[PDB]
Amino acid sequence: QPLLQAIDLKKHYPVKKGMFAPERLVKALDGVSFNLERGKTLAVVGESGCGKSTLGRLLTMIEMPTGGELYYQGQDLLKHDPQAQKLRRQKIQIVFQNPYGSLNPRKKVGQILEEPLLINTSLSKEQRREKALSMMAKVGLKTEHYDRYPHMFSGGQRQRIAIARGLMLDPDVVIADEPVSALDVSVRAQVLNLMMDLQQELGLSYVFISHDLSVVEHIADEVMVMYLGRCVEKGTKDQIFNNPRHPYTQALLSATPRLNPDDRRERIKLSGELPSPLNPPPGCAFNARCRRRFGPCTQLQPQLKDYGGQLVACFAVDQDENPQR
Amino acid sequence: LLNVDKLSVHFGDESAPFRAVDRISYSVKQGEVVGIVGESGSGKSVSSLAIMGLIDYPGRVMAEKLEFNGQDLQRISEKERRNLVGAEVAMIFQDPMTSLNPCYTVGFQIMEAIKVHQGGNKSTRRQRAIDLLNQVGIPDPASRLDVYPHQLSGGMSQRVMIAMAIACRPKLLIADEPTTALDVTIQAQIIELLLELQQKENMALVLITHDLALVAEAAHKIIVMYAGQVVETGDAHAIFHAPRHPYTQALLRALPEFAQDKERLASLPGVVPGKYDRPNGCLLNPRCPYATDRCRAEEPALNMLADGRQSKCHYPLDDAGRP
Amino acid sequence: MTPLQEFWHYFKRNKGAVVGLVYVVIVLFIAIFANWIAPYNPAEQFRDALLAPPAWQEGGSMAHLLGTDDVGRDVLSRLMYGARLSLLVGCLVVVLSLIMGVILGLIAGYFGGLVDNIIMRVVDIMLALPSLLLALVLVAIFGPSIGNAALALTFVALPHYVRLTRAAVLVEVNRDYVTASRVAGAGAMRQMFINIFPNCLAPLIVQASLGFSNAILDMAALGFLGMGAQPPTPEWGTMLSDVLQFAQSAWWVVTFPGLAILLTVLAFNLMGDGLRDALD
Amino acid sequence: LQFILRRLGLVIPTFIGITLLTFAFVHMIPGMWQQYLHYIWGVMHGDLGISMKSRIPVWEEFVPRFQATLELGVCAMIFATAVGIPVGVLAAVKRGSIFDHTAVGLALTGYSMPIFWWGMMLIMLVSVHWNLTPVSGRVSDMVFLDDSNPLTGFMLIDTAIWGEDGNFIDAVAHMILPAIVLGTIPLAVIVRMTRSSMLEVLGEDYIRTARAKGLTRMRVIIVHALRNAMLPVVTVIGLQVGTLLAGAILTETIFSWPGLGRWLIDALQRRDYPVVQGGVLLVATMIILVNLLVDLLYGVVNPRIR
Ligand code: SF4
Ligand code: SF4
Repeated sequence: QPLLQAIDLKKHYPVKKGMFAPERLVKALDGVSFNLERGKTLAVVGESGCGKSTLGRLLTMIEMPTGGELYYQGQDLLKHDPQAQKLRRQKIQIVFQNPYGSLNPRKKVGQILEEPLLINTSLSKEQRREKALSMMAKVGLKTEHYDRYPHMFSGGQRQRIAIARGLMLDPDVVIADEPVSALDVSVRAQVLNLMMDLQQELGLSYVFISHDLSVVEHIADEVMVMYLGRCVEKGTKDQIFNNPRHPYTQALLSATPRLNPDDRRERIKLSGELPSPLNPPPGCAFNARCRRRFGPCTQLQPQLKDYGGQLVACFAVDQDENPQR
Repeated sequence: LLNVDKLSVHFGDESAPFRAVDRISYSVKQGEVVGIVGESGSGKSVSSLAIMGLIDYPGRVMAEKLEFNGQDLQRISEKERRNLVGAEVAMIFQDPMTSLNPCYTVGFQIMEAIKVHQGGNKSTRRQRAIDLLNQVGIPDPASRLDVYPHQLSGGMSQRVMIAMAIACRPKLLIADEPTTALDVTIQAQIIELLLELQQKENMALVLITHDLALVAEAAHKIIVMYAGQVVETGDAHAIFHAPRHPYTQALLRALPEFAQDKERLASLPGVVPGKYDRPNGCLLNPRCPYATDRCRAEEPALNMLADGRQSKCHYPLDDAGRP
Repeated sequence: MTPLQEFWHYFKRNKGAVVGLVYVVIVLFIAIFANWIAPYNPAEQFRDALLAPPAWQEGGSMAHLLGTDDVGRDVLSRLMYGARLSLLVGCLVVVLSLIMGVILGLIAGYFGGLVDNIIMRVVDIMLALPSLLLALVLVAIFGPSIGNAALALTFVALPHYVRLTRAAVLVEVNRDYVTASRVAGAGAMRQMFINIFPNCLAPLIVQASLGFSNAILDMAALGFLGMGAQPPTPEWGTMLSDVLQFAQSAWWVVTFPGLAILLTVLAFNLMGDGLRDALD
Repeated sequence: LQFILRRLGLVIPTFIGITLLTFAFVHMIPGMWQQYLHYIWGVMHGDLGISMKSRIPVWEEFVPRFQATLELGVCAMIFATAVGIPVGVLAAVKRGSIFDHTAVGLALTGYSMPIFWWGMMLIMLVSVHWNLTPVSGRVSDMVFLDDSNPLTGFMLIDTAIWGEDGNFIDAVAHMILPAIVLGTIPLAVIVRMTRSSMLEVLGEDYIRTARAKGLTRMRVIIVHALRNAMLPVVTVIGLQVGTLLAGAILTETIFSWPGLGRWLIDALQRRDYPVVQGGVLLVATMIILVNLLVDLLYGVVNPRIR
């Protein structure tokens, strides 16, 4: 049984142009699905507007979905029931993008780490203190930091406090919303190391939301590529990074810089900017930019299909596999 | 073209300055691409803002030599500095959204940049603006002139920035972290645009970035900065195959690219020195893996090596990565 | 430095703030100890020295240092008891309106929806008139007295703090840490008063000083127009209500009460300048 | 344009509310569903009531006094604006200078100044002791105008178009002190908001881009910075023209001016409730209309609103 499972998750925001016109749907996420396993990292990659930061908000119950199902260990996680409200907060936890805006400026670090225990658990004062000091030692902060305010810590130490806050309720899934993006090269390394260590020690699973494919390559076990709210390619780390088959992934990998001169085996160019979610293209979302455009691609929307373990949402790969078409 | 010697930029009280740039020295040849790289405290951008004259009174600029196109910048009449800035040197800034004035149409902002340095004819200037927006790859150059900055995407806004910089046929261009606010497939287009303009106009280009992989493609010469000082300089192929300084070695071993699957990354222990904790001797001395007694007693010179590179270390690293 | 220490440290940076603080302290001292320090009772009449000049003018005497009013009543005694009422009504108006304005503002800002709309609509009704005209209409309806003036000034001061508290809370509720505590399961009362409000403090501790400055000017305004305080009582605005014919004969009666208003309000606007400076 | 429909959608609820509140102040406090519609039916026909202190309809007493208040408020705002904005720009460009300090200091003084007392001191210094200016009224007791001409009721226009040579000079003479005392507060405020907004805008990245093009310092300030710093200044201006009625109630009684403020406070002291009931509705309507026009102008000057 999968640890965490999502079937057809979607979110449509209704938007109004003005009093004079109809409402329309911004389809920010449109039918993603996955099976996160125990002690594994799932990487969600894509450029800004692809829906990755909505998937983080759905899975952490910051916002409710408009369809599909989210299961933890065979139990439904989208019911309103108070017994599911306990399971939600205890098992699934969040690490945010911005270290400067995700710790409360006026609360001491001890306060910030104890607040989750005080709200959900029954622990005593002394107990809560004990557990906060133990978590700081595990994450790499000294005992003397307990009574500091967040405005007297470096950006790396702020993501350390934010990770320590997530771990308090002993989570199974930690969802990391661009966690290393604001940090500089030595601090990224440090943080990454810490994360790996915690994974190896506590048996967490990560949902890694990022656009730094360099990092992804290093961290990820399973990778999912998104474009305009749909999954376009899914597979193993090795698979995608060594043998990419969706035209968008080929364009995205070859657009990342690589320090070693041998890595960039071909250079591919898109020659146009991103479609607005407010006015989606008629057919495949990448039809405006695609190197391989072909008759079906304006008329219909591709669907994920198995092509040797890899999942690819592309009619041209389908034809490469299926010549009869 | 640009010749910098002993440039220093101090902020705050003269009893105890924040040495944001400290005795740096380098030069940019005509038609060269130079990368400046370093982590967040490094002072990389302050060195370029000081050439333009964008440093305000809390900061103080001093240099032994700051020659540009054979013209000294230290003692230049303001009029001449105006003449220079925007017509022989130009700059692209970090945030593409706030860098354009929100209250004027982009045609006004390009046609203004042309007016101060070239002819004033309204028709002529509109024609030059349509030519510039073709040259930076705007989809429909004629209709875009009547559009306000908040209607442009991040990528479109930075093309308009390059159109203002390139307007008067500049000779040096500085890109201060241009693409760091932008998506990967937009970054690849803006860097190819800068390198295409660089090759077509034969102009010099300075890239400021934290991303070592981006200058590894773009640059001919790379300068590395730590704590407001230059620490390694060399040709962009060799500087990342045999690093001559402990900081560039450490900064590379912290990159995922130089690591196997799921293996731990290296890092140096401790934070960058601020205004309060400047060590005596070498600034990397609290952090450096190879430190010895001399590194505390004496500041290392910017030594020049037999292969033509430069390293600010008493013991520059061998071809195998050891002192 | 600790946040308090850092606050004070920055505060000291401003000399004007310091001086203002000093003057505030002084007037407070005066107010508290009026009874003891005043040379005469503020109702008493020396009918032997009607409109006597200040002690340094050629006609004056050292008995009545700032001279006398029309009925032979002593200006320095009246000013010091007037400091008492001016700070008293200032404290009452600021404390009651800031308590209610914070609560109604937190409720309007955090819950959104119909509760936001209905609170902000009734605020925009009572800001349709200028504040002093609404205070005058209320004091006219319920009768002029010192207590009725203070309770009119709380009602017209209230909408400014509701509006600013809402503006602080809407800049707050879209921050990530308010969302993090909601993911952790914090209830509405905890989010407002234990997570949001400590950050909303800063914007509002400057409005306390603007509140004193406006409340003293509004008391002086009501008093000058013959509303609120009544003629026997020592209050700085009412002392100026019937004085204009003395502009030829007695400069002290017209100058000193207004000088004292000016000084005190200046001092509190100096607090606002300093506190705003010291919180960034 | 959707923005003016949006602003009217907030105006209508507030207008409704002030008609219900002003009905409640007429039905109660004398001397129900069916009666509100009736009262409104009176307001729209102009039957605002007959005053108690003399039996003249409230609308016939209002119009000549609204004119006498508008002229004084326009002079106070011209003075404020004219003097204010230049000072505030200058102060911010010269940050830390003697001038800078002076500006701020004075600004504070004015903003903290009891406006009624300041009128008495200006009367005492300028009019009583030094005898440079007249002590009271709109125009001198020896001036009258021939009622056969189509007089506007704006005395500073009427005496420019008609009457003896010297009458215009005398009209201004009476205007200067009321305008300077009334305009003090507005002046102070403006100066502070202009200096503040300018020091925010002179720190923005688009001013760094302006300097990086080689523009002259005066052109960076006037074309690039001031154009954006005026957006807050338009909003504050809209608040000032609301507070001019509270300023007028306090200054207008000292100078014995024939305006609206003296009429309202006399009615409040005398318990002439029909004048207060009519006056509150018209003053609230005026402040709503002026807020709506300043909001509409803010929409034209801020291109984020188009
Ligand atoms: S479905 Fe067609 S347009 Fe879309 S990626 Fe595949 S080939 Fe390109
Ligand atoms: S000089 Fe010494 S401390 Fe500095 S980098 Fe070299 S070995 Fe390290």
